[PDB]
Amino acid sequence: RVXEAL
Amino acid sequence: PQITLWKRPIVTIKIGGQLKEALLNTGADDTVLEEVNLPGRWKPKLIGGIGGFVKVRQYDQVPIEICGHKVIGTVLVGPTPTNVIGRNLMTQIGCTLNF
Amino acid sequence: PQITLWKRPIVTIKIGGQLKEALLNTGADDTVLEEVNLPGRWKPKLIGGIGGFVKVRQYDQVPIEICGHKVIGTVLVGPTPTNVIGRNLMTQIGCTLNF
Repeated sequence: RVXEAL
Repeated sequence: PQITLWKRPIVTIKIGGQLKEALLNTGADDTVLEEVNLPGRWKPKLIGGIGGFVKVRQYDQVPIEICGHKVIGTVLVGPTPTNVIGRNLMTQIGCTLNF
Repeated sequence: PQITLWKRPIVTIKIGGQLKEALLNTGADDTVLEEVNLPGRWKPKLIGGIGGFVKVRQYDQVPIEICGHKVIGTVLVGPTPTNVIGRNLMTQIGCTLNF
């Protein structure tokens, strides 16, 4: 549904 | 405008009289914010992303101004690591991907 | 191509000689795929999303053909509800947001 970092 | 992707596509929004920043997220179906105070009734919902799943409040018909463009729609409020504008609102401002 | 956002912006890629599809994700700094198999050495990494963190393998300089455009960059391989192309590849294909 709701996709990012680090 | 046109926004390249060399950094995070972050825009300024106004929602419920508060000013916030949010990331234009083609990877989100829905719009999720934290630390907003929306008025009225809401329904519990769970959303998923990478890493697992989060309990949210769903508010319908919320006015939100996104880079100076006024739209209305569903806004989810819950523990996100960054505020996200989803495709539900992006289609309202006419946002497209071009390459 | 121009891609509107009424549906998820999914494209066909070829990577490691295999065909996959993947979501063009302006909300993602990095590209995350599962069940591809890349050759060679990698480095362990952790990435964070909406509901927590996951462990991924990091591969550098991986050739990837993305909607008929050949690019090379970092590709992370690990648990994800869906395959994502992040900004690190999107800038390579010259992808922008427009409204």
